[PDB]
Amino acid sequence: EATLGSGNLRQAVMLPEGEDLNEWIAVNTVDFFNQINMLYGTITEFCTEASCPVMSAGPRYEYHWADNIKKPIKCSAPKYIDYLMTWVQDQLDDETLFPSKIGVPFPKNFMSVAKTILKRLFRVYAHIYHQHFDSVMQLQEEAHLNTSFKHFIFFVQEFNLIDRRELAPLQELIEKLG
Amino acid sequence: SGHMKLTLENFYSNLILQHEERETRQKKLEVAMEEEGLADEEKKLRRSQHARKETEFLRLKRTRL
Ligand SMILES: [Zn+2]
Repeated sequence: EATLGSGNLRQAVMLPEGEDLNEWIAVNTVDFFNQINMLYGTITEFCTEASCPVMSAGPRYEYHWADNIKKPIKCSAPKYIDYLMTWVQDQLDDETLFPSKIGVPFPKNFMSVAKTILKRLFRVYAHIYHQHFDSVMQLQEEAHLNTSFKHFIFFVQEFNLIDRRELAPLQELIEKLG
Repeated sequence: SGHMKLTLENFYSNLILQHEERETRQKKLEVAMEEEGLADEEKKLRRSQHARKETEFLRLKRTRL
């Protein structure tokens, strides 16, 4: 439904002429991380071990926590998201993944790292929309969530950062933006 | 949450305006280059120089956080 403005988000996600694709993906990814943990932060009271014993995205989707050949762990939504956000932040702080020093290149596998981060962030939106949209409304933050999400989706679509399959829990919503 | 709301509102307003401005800067650059009468190879060099500044800016923008 509602968005914060009448700005053209499709154009705003586009790689500027002469810009470095890796740098562009990196700056935008940090932005989305920040947004999503702000947004989740506002409903964190309503997301409990009681309300959300699994990391759900409607009845068809149940995410299990994993990073190593490690066996994925079935866990509550607050836990899953805690683990996720800590993990993402740690990547963002890693100089070998996200170099800070001017002139220093991104690693060989950078695209893979970004994609991994972004597909995980997506899961947080999915949980919020399916399970906590009541709280969102209550807080009158539907315009804020919707705009953030719309932006996110356009970005990941533009740069082929998340597979259609991965977006499936929100396909209807995404199509409406289509 | 009021911080979230203000911060996102500001972000989206800025996001659009910055995008528009960036486009206009690119155009202005092209015009200036014709006006000055830069040869093709010179224009390439100039574009690249300017692009470097923009990408350095993006890095710092992330980095300073
Ligand atoms: Zn929850």
